[PDB]
Amino acid sequence: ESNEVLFGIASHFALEGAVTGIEPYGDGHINTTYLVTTDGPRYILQQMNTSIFPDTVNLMRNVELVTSTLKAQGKETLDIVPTTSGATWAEIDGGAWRVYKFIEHTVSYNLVPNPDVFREAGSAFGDFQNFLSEFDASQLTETIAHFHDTPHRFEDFKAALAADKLGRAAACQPEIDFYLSHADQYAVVMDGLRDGSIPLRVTHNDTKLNNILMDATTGKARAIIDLDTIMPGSMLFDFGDSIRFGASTALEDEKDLSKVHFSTELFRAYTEGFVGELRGSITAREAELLPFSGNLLTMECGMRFLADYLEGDIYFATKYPEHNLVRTRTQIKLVQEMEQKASETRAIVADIMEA
Ligand SMILES: Nc1ncnc2c1ncn2[C@@H]1O[C@H](COP(=O)(O)OP(=O)(O)NP(=O)(O)O)[C@@H](O)[C@H]1O
Ligand SMILES: CC(=O)N[C@@H]1[C@@H](O)[C@H](O)[C@@H](CO)O[C@@H]1O
Repeated sequence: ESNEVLFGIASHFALEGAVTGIEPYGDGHINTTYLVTTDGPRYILQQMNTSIFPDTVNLMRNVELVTSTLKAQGKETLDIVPTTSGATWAEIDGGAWRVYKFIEHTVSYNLVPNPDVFREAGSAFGDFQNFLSEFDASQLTETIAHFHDTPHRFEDFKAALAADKLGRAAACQPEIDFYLSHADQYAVVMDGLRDGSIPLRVTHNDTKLNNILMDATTGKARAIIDLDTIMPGSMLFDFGDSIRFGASTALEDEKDLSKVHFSTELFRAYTEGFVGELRGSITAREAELLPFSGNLLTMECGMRFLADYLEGDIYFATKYPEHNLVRTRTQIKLVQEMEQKASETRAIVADIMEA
């Protein structure tokens, strides 16, 4: 948006300083995020993506419930800055906008620099699972249906493939055939949720590493952000998605595949932190599926990148025409290595579950 438009939006909110700038900020793919600089405090301004989250009222109800529950336990979280009339968000000229306080003195990572950082991530999301267990499913309505319903995602992928709107399929047959060949593997968690062998839990559902802000001095997790997808699911969605993003030796959009590897050392570090917090609640069946949850969420995310490529990049923000194909390729490479290391990761979980 133009400066005039953005400064107008900012005037709707109860900011505590004169605005000096509003500039696009961050590595988010979904909403449109801006850093608001003032003569004092900083803020994050977001235009919510209503094509992805059409029910803005229900989304903000969830975010308000979660954050207010955290605040009422004295725990740092996203602090909604209300409109000047007290609302949690504003509809302005056909757009939905919200503001959060900028969480100060933090660092975050798109790539794990050392195992200790990833262990801390495990602890943070493991702790968040315990926190979320205080809610029953009925209090937090789904903001996106079938969100980690991988067979449903696969139906969407197949439709995108058959349509082949842009004629992009010709150049990515190996990637396409990887997802088609693994069709048999996509239902394991959904089947377990449906038959009761996997507990339905309230989960975060987007547990990539850069959704944890860590303190710049202590290195400890300060807050979990990106709260839009909190809804019922399986623990395995949170665990798997964390491994997908954070157990890689490379960025999600690394162009050089020779740099992309699945690290069992990082897998171990995360699992130590995560299971360390959840040892009391994790069932036998959940533990059995911990390694495969990595494969599953990486395949789901990968297929979603490739479907989006085939559809002309309507879902995820991209920086260049082939960006989503570059992204799907890293996810495939990762899964190829998770398959190769399946015995090793099984052993890691068993070791941790005992000691
Ligand atoms: N309250 C905050 N304080 C400081 N930084 C923030 C805050 N909220 C968001 N950010 C930063 O802005 C980035 C994008 O925000 P986020 O809410 O993850 O965007 P999104 O597009 O809605 N979802 P995603 O594509 O999953 O990252 C984050 O990675 C952080 O760097
Ligand atoms: C609401 C939504 O679709 N969020 C997605 C998440 O599912 C996906 O795993 C990630 C990939 O980087 O990007 C976004 O955060």
